[PDB]
Amino acid sequence: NADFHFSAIFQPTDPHHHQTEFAKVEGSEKYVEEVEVFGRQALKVNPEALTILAHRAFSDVHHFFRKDHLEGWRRAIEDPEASDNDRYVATTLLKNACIAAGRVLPSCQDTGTAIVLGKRGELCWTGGEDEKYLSKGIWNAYRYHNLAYSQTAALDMFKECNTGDNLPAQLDLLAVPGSDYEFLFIAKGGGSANKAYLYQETKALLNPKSLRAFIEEKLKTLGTAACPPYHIALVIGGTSAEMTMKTVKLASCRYYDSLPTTGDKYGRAFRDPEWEKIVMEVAQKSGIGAQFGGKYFAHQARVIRLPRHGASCPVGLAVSCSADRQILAHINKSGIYIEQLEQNPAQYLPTSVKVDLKRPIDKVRQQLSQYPVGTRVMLNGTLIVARDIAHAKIKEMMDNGEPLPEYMKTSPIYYAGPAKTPEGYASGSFGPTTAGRMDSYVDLFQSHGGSYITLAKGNRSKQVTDACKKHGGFYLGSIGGPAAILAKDSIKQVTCLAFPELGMEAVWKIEVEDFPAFIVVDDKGNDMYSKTLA
Amino acid sequence: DFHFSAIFQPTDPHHHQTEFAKVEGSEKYVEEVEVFGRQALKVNPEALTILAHRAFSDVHHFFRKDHLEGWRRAIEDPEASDNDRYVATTLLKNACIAAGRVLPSCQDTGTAIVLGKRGELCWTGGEDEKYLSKGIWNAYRYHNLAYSQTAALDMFKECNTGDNLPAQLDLLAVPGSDYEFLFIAKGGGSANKAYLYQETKALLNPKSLRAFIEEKLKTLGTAACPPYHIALVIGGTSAEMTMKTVKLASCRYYDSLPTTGDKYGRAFRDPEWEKIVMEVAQKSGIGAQFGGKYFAHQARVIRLPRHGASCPVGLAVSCSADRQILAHINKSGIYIEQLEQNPAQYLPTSVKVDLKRPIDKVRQQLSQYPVGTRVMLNGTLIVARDIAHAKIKEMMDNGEPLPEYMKTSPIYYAGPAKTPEGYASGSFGPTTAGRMDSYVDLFQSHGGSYITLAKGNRSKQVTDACKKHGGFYLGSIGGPAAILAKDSIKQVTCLAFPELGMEAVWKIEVEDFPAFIVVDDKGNDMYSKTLA
Ligand SMILES: O=C(O)/C=C/C(=O)O
Ligand code: SF4
Ligand code: SF4
Repeated sequence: NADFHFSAIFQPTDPHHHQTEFAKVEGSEKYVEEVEVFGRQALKVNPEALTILAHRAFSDVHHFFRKDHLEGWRRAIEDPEASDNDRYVATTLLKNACIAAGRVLPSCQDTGTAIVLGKRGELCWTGGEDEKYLSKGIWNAYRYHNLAYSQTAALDMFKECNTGDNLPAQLDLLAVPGSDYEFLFIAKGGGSANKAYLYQETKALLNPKSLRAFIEEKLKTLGTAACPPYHIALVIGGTSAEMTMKTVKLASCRYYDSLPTTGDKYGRAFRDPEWEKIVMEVAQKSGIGAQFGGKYFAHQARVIRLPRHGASCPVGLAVSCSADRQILAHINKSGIYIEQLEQNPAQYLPTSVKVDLKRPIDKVRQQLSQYPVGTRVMLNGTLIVARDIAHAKIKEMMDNGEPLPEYMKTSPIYYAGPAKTPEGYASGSFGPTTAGRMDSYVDLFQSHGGSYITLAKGNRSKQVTDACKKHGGFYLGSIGGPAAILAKDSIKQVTCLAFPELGMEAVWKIEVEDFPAFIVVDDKGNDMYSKTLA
Repeated sequence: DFHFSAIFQPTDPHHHQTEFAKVEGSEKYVEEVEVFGRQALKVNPEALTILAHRAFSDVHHFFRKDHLEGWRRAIEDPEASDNDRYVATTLLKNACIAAGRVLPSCQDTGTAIVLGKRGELCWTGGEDEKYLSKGIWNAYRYHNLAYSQTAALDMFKECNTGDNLPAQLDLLAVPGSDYEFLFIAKGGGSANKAYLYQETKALLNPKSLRAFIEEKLKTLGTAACPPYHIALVIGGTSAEMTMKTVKLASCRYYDSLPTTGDKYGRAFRDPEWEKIVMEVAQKSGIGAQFGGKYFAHQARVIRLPRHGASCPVGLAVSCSADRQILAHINKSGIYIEQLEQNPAQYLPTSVKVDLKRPIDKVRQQLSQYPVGTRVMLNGTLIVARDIAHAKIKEMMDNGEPLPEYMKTSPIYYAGPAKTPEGYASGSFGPTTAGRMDSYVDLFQSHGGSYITLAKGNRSKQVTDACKKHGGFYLGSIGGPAAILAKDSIKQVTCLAFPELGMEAVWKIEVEDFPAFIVVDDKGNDMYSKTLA
């Protein structure tokens, strides 16, 4: 008991998040009861309060965003240095927030995995069944709202099925001092969750030349498949891999913003605003921008430097996609407090080649070949919808003798999946999905008469541009993210066509009007991303 | 239509299959009480200090049964190569020196990792992290361990903490009144072999997955001191949830999980693919660091639920310094997992090289032998690792010449633990060679680093520099840090950068140092058959 000083790794100057605006659930003070046991102050919390909080959290988060997420779209619209595509995407996204704020449609069709970061106090007593009540609140949120069941169960190593409730949830409940119960609810979409990268580097990385080249290199690997502008988060170091990958996501959700900006002899975590700006240079000098070239590739950056083993240096990269969905909350003696989000997003709000898709496919391919890559396109016609699990069955068909089905050859293939349908609505949120995940099917399906035109979001591999030039194909790129405004304004009629047992991932025929898209990969060999990402 | 199903449903959550020993006189730190009809437990927070102290002390000297049962199996198996028996015997012998409680099992005493599960009605005062850190502080300060943590004064300026703090303190909230623990001393090498891959649906088929495992296992190489406890996790709710699950699988925390999934997407062990990984490991021929069958002790494959668009896969290993201890505090006191106190019950050609000659006279002798030749070094070694190279390259990048100590003796990539009383040195095992690969061609172009001594395979950029500059890379046995200090290392002297802890520059006098020629001056590599 001498030269010992304890210093926690994370020492935030606002641990209880006072800078965040909270709203109180009306009549929630009845779910708590202050008691005194062995001289210490405790809080008997009704476990039903965990169900109600998760319900309101995972409901109101799919319709609203924080200020700094909307302040990044408006900045992308008003900044002169933003490309004409930067303003177009940011306006289309900011408009999608207004349609989503109407509480009828979710902000994105990928309602995301239910993630809960709970911190139960030493003297906060709920009965122990915290997970069951929290899961019931998530179960209530996705069953009684126009959300989507996104979780895939594993019956064995390969046989899979959907759960039908967007469960199970990531329930990481921590033990903390005190008697209060603090939360951070996250609905992390699949695309952003897939752009969480772990690199195991060495001491040779720790110098301003190498680290900058590392950032230049790794930021391009994120690409546009996670619907930029991103909230880029970067963590250098850590006590373990999982501690690094957990810290980078909390940085993306902006949980560690109140951390100090200087380290010490005790190895405390700290934000580095110097290199937060250096990260903003790489993002803005990349020219990748808002999905289609420009300056605003990232809303903002968060860089956290952690302690590390003398032999270890794990670094973590992750982003928060355009569907920035996180909510802070806490339960105390005063009741249930939940973070307020911007209810009115319109206050942040201040040439196209009409393509007919009702013509023969080869007559539509001829029209698209008349224009170079980067051409703004407005689709009007029929689209076939199919994604990963639908593709997995058609290749399984062709691997046994069955031919490529006819519906793949008639209309452009729209890599997407619909959310649940509201009452009196033509469809729920029906935004595009990551294109690069179905890259392995392009050359095969094109060799059998179909998939000549594909419609999705995100850059694709070189194997697709090669397959498109050979078979005379195209890859159309929709605006990734605006799933709500595409459902209300653009999508007019939806009809399940094949594999109805697959839920949202079935084969759908949809009639579409005024669908924004860009020609990024043509039948000649050009790619709109080869300048920014290759 | 709501049914709650937790992701992890272990059939032995409290780890009854693990044998626990009670700290004598620990029942005074607990008191069973009854509050609002439910049973609670007042735990003195000083009990957290004693448990963490005892845990991080006895874990550097003893191992579990299945870790020692894997070395004995590697010695007795007929299909094991003569090198498989040699490494497993040298490691198993190293445990006997370490079981003496004077020397740690490995020079890398590892990062202090604690997975605590405090019950809803387990009361400690809230200072669990402080008291757990004090117990870790006592363990590494009052024992012959090593301070492995590096603080960050800014983005690049660094310094050591001098106490092996901070610790990874992951305290979870669980029902009940008990406080259950898992103490881990994760070494650097095994912690650097934690890999996160973002894969797709196209991976989920027996053809792709088997070849995927074949592909990624080669990346582990021998740089993490095999035989490994290979762990593989397919799926997860997030990257961090996957990387957490794979490490617990490496520490064998999820062994009591079911073996079948259900419509609720519960986690489960896949014994079918646990063997498939063991086939690839045994059919790889990489073996115990130098070719053979026993590349891995055992495998653990866990299949998690996943997003319909996500498929995170996790790869991690537990190195030869497999250090984990389970514990729990209840009304009866402090119970801590028993490790094998007597490891000897699991226990059933060299080119003598003089290193006292001029360096070029020692390089000439090594060129007479092919790769894979067993060598016994006898002479002087210069010790330098990651931070020393970063400072010496900084010297040569500003005008200062390559220092004299780099050019005189073979470069020993290692770092010593603290020295016991009346001892020549503490544990002084080798370190991962691949981390100093970026300095070979530079240092060899300026007259030094012609002979390097470490463990683990290196990149092709080093084999080119060795053939070009006429150099060698000697491969020590990775892991036996205690038996190398007692038997092989006879005299140690700090040479430069004494503020760097283990990563300082050391001059050591060495006798009978086992090593293997893996990279010669011709372009050959003994791992090109197994790892390329
Ligand atoms: O595992 C390593 O390579 C590091 C060993 C050390 O701390 O010297
Ligand atoms: S906005 Fe894009 S990245 Fe985010 S969840 Fe929706 S589709 Fe995925
Ligand atoms: S046994 Fe090898 S990998 Fe494990 S800590 Fe020691 S040196 Fe590192």
